[PDB]
Amino acid sequence: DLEATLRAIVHSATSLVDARYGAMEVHDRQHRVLHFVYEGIDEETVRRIGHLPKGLGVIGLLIEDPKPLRLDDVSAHPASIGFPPYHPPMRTFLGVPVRVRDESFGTLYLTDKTNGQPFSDDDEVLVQALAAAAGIAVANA
Amino acid sequence: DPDLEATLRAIVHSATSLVDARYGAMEVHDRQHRVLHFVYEGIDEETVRRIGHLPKGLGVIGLLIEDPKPLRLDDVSAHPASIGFPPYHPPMRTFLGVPVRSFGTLYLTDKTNGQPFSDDDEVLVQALAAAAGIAVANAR
Ligand code: HEM
Ligand code: HEM
Repeated sequence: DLEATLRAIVHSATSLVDARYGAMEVHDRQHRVLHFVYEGIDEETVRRIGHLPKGLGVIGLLIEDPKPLRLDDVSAHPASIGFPPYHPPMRTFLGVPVRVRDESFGTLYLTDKTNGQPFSDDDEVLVQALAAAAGIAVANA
Repeated sequence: DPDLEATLRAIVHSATSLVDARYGAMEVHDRQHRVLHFVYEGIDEETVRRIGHLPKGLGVIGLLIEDPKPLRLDDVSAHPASIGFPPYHPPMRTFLGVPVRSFGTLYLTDKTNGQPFSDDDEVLVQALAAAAGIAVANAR
């Protein structure tokens, strides 16, 4: 039920900022993954990847210190861990925390803006707003 | 609900800045149409004090509440449902309003280039309103 809500927010973000891929992870205070929702990857590829993210690399960075982050090439970030086998290669990156004041619960993130360009300042503002709505949904589950 | 309040203010702020509106507001109501939340941007405290009473959601805003559908207007005061601005309320012309869904209305006025709001503006603002709907629906 919560996941369907989170899935709508991802869908809205992905569509509005013209991203090829979008996802949201929600974690407990031990930073164990509770929910993982996404758009842009089909089921056969998901099976081939074979395991859910644990929130490492750049996502781990966002989980460690929740702050908006935009990168031209996520794989060049020093915190990058690299993609697992069969995971689509992704380059441009936009990530923002899913939170309320007292607490950060997760990360909403988008990759590979379909115009081949980096995500914009407006993209970031837009996704922060949708993330805030998601934060309310999570804090109230 | 501080958290909800903060989210609705961020959503109004994002809508207002993203479509370059001079003014932005959101009203939230129950099914009896009493005002639960009213959030706004672009008017200073001194002017708010002069206006005095909060909107009851009448005129064109009332229309959006009764029949929830996006509405873009070149001149809000020329709409036949228009009730007019109260004393000391800034006059406003161009208008973009969309239902928050329906729990309310997100609306913007006076795009700063003087032009009507665009199709893209409407799409952007309806998405933000949908987000506000989620925030409200998952409140308190
Ligand atoms: C569809 C939207 C998706 C996006 C935008 C996305 C994005 C990313 C990013 C940015 C990284 C970090 C790369 C780095 O730090 O070098 C990553 C890693 C990873 N991804 Fe995805 N991914 C998506 C889908 C998926 C899916 C569907 C799965 C599995 C079911 C998955 C599993 C993983 C795993 C296992 C890692 C390794 C790090 C970790 O375990 O957290 N991803 N992804
Ligand atoms: C800052 C963003 C604001 C916007 C975009 C906005 C927009 C509008 C518009 C377009 C109308 C005319 C409706 C019609 O003629 O049918 C209206 C009416 C009205 N406004 Fe505002 N307004 C804003 C702020 C405020 C504030 C701060 C107050 C009071 C403190 C206020 C109080 C009222 C009242 C009392 C009415 C008469 C109708 C009603 O009660 O709903 N407005 N508003």
